[PDB]
Amino acid sequence: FACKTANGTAIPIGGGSANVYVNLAPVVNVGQNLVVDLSTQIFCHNDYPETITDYVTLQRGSAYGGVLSNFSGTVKYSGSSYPFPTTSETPRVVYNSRTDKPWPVALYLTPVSSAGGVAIKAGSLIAVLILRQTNNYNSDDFQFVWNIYANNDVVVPTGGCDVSARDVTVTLPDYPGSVPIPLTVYCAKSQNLGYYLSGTTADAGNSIFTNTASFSPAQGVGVQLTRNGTIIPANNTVSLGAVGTSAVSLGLTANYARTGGQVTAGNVQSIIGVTFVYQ
Amino acid sequence: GVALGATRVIYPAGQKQVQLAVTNNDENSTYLIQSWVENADGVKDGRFIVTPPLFAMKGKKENTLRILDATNNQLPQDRESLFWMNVKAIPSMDKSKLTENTLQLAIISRIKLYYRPAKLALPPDQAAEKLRFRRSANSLTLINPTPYYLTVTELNAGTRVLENALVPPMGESTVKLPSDAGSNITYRTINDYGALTPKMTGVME
Ligand SMILES: OC[C@H]1O[C@H](O)[C@@H](O)[C@@H](O)[C@@H]1O
Repeated sequence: FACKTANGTAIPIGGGSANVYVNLAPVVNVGQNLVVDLSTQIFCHNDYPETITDYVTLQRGSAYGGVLSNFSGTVKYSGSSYPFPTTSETPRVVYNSRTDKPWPVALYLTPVSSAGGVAIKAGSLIAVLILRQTNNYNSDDFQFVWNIYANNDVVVPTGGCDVSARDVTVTLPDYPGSVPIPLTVYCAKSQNLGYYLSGTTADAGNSIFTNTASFSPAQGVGVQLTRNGTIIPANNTVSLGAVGTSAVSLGLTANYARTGGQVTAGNVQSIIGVTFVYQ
Repeated sequence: GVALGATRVIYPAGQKQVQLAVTNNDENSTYLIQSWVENADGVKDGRFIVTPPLFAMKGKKENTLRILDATNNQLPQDRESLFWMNVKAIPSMDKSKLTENTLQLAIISRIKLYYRPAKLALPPDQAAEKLRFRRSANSLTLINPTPYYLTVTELNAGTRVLENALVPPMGESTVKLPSDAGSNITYRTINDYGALTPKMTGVME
């Protein structure tokens, strides 16, 4: 029983170890699968098929470098899947031919939301796979160790941030009242954010959002947003700085402002757009 | 909580279409996704079209936005052209707060979209380095001769930390030089993957 690498290298009868060099998808997104198919690069064969039956097993599977810190994954061995890094010696597959058959092993790796840019360095030890071979002939128990190196960087693009917002705020604090506006943002990967408001305005300072509502339009008012006392006029980019894993409150408050002159009873409703700009 | 799967998009000149991911976190609350692309000046020309132009995302879901090139190669072919991708999340009217004074917000994600003429020499990886300077006692002028938009971030007059800059292709930008200077100009940039390139040293031209 011996195995060889599609690249060239072999591990002879009795076991030993070899390097397996793999080119991986250059880009993988959070949520997706990075697939390292070794069945395309590692082959074995039985040396005496007619009288001996060989049993190949995935003894152990271990992760290194980026694979270890940026991914969660499974190992598909001969049709079935298991947790990778592995936790138990896999079931045994049989080899019965002098003809080089593949070793059906594939790594299915999915980047974590926290995965940087370069989740796997070019030239790094990505994994070590231990092939254990026995037989129905004697006490032969040999190990074929495969050291999997990545030939290139596998980048995981940075995603957009999440704008955690409760919902349709009831700016009910009757005409003079003002409420705080719960709105925070967090990013799986720290990055600079900025935002600006947008919508129909009712003033020359362009910062009092027009009253939009049917039920007897409480005329003369309008909604104005403030951030810790500072007024936010439409299309004025407010720089949030670096936003990371800890949510950042924009510190918004809805305020009533007067547009025209005579204020009048009725409802006051409004829709404002908040646009987060990514660097 | 609706989020885009990228903080930017590279549109390869020629591609029939590029796609972007959108995912809605809020386990319960539908949204109307309305997307569009404005040009550098902020005007909605039809250079690029997104589909579906309007659709719903109910609860935790994931869908794909596809950006279509409408610009019949009527853009400069020696450099990238700057555009802005916008994805708006439209909530729904509560028939519950109907006779109440209410305020509704519509979150929008706006990211850069570069039209990259697929036929340029200098490979993107090899662009940040080409960044030279010109530092006075108040007017440091980032200078980019390549054909890519340089998103200069973490800039420093050696010790002093400055304000980020976006340096246009074969163009330049001047960031207010504080004078708490040095010349040990330092900066990193943001690559096609919205990833920080490695810190490099300012090299005044
Ligand atoms: O291939 C069959 C047989 O070949 C050699 O004798 C050794 O590698 C054995 O361990 C193996 O069982």
